Parts: sequence; structure tokens; C-alpha cells
Amino acid sequence: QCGLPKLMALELFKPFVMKRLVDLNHAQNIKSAKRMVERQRPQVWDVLE
Amino acid sequence: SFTLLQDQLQSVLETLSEREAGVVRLRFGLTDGQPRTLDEIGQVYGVTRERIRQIESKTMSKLRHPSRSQVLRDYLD
DNA sequence: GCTTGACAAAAGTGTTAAATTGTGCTATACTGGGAGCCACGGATGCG
DNA sequence: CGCATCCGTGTAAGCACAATTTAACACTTTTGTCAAGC
Repeated sequence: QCGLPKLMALELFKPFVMKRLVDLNHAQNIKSAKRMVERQRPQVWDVLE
Repeated sequence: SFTLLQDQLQSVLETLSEREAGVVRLRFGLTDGQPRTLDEIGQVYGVTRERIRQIESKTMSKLRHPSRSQVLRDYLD
């Protein structure tokens, strides 16, 4: 195991997070998911988990 | 995302309107690539210039409806 | 629901002016640049 | 045939005329628009 910072991990996994957000209807499309992630809304962290 | 537009804006809204959007495919050249004037898309069939002029406004009003309008909001900056 | 005719605006044809670019000419005499502030390996003459 | 030394190498155009390209203007065709009626 290794500990990875939230800010770093989010930027590395951005595309996976966007896909998962789109699937769970937190964002309407890819641009919406990317904009949501760039603002780092509270719902992004649960998806990243 | 542009390709996803070819999946949404180009396709689904056309399936639910038949020729009301089939003419639009010729209007902006979604097929064969040529945007076409009212006469060109009308002269080959039995529909006049003014009728296509009315149909374009009717389609614009139809697609302004919130149910269709809300979906495409994210594809425009 | 669809068509007819007058009307305003936008898109073509063609002429013309202008700006932009290319080529040629100038006959006192002048005639040969001027810069400039190393060590290593492979080969050939000599002993 | 081996060694010492030499070499190669990583300060000064401007004008005239002709030809091409680009814009400005004018009119004409086409397009979209409006009302009204068939």
C-alpha cells in the first residue's frame, strides 16, 4: 500500500472520474463532468474512492 | 466530445421528428456536406419555398422546448 | 395546410481605379579579401 | 622490422515604365420575408 494525495490522485484519474460521474448521472456529458471535476465538488471524492 | 455530438445532436433528435428534421439534414448538409437554399431542397420535391420557410420556423420553435433544449445546453460553451 | 405575388436584403458579374510587384537604366575614374584578441591516434622515414 | 616524428581529425540609390493583383462601384440575380388568400 501507498498513500496518494487527493489533489494528485484526482488529476491522474480525471478521465476515469469523468466517466464514472457521467455513468451515475452526476454530469450530463463529458464537458459537464470535466467542469465539475475542475471545480472539485464534494461528490467527486466519493467517485474517486 | 465532438464525436459524441454526432451521436446526440445529429441523431436522436432526428429520429423523433421524421421529415421535420430530415429536411434539416439537407438544410445544413449533414448528408453529402452541402448546406442548401430553400429552393434547392424544395424544387426537387413538391414543396414550395414559402412552405419550407414556415417549416424551418416551426422546427426552431419545436426544438426550443425545454425538454429538448436542456439536453444540448452542455455542448455549447 | 399550402400557394401567389410584392419587397428588402444578401449574393453574383463585370468594369474601372489603385496598390503592389517585377525589370531596366544611370558614361571622370575608380581593376587581385583581410581578419585576428587543442589532444589523440594512424602512418612513413630512418636506424 | 620497430621507433620517432608528421599529419588528419572531432561606409553607399533612386527613377521610370510595364505587368499583376486587389479594392471600390454599379447593376442584376437570387434568397429570405411578409401578408393575404386558395
